[PDB]
Amino acid sequence: PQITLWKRPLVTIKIGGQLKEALLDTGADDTVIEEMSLPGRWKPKMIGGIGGFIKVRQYDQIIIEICGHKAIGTVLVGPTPVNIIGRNLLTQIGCTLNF
Amino acid sequence: PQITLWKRPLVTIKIGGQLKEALLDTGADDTVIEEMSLPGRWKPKMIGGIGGFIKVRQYDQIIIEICGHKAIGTVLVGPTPVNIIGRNLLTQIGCTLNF
Ligand SMILES: NC(=O)c1ccc(S(=O)(=O)N(CCCc2ccccc2)[C@H]2CNC[C@@H]2NCc2ccc(C(F)(F)F)cc2)cc1
Ligand SMILES: [Cl-]
Ligand SMILES: [Cl-]
Ligand SMILES: [Cl-]
Repeated sequence: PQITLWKRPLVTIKIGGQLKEALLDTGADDTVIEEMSLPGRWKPKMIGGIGGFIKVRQYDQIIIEICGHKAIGTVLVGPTPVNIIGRNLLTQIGCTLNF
Repeated sequence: PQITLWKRPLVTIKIGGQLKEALLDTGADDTVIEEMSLPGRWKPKMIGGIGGFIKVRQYDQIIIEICGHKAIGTVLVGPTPVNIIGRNLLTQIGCTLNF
């Protein structure tokens, strides 16, 4: 698909058996999801930007379905205002910026 | 161009006759630039980031070139981790997400 940017590029994802709405975010290095349970070990991480930093839990080797495309990678879980699909998973679905 | 996301999508912009580096950020509603001098009056704006909300200065109808493409629009000035080209100007230059 081709997604314009007149509004936020929100999509439905499936993660940990749950459906969520998430933002395709080329400015994010990492994928960041609101509080939920995920399998496996985790370690703490701090991520930041405008407004400062938040503490998140880093889970590795997590599968996410995004628009029919399955991708695996690291997912950070914490008090993010919006669910964010970052570059680490955008690459895996072959997402590019074009102009 | 077509820009992949294996690295941060950093490009050169020109604003106020000066070249700067900026991030093409589909997760940003707005364009936010580090402290600099812009012409005209400004208005107050509050934007929310990953870590919380902050105040910035809003300048309208500012001339800016992004990767060689001319745009004219709203530029916010404030304490941003990096210069951010958000959706307001990504749309002007015809930027889409594709996968
Ligand atoms: N309204 C707006 O225009 C707006 C909204 C939010 C932000 S933001 O939170 O600062 N901001 C830009 C931060 C980009 C950046 C930060 C630090 C170093 C390099 C690059 C937002 C907007 N889109 C991307 C970024 N998304 C939040 C975010 C921050 C960090 C990470 C992690 F570190 F994990 F990767 C993931 C997600 C900036 C502008
Ligand atoms: Cl990853
Ligand atoms: Cl003010
Ligand atoms: Cl604008």
